[PDB]
Amino acid sequence: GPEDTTQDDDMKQSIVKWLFELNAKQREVLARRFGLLGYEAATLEDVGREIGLTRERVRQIQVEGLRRLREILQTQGLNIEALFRE
Repeated sequence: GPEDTTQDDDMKQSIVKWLFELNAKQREVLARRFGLLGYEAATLEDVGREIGLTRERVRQIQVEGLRRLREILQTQGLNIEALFRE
């Protein structure tokens, strides 16, 4: 239907809109820890280095994001659980 209309691991594309909502971090942090949107799923250390930030930044910003991230998805009939549903 809306922005997403591809509810898979590709649903990360709708989370790409989350970048224009809260910041680019919430876009990249999920994708980098899950390996979505052509990103590479790595450890907190590896993913942190990839963006030039601390391990916490990728992990924990993602972790806190998981709560808010539902808001944009639920309004579109999308589920955040699909991002980690591998």
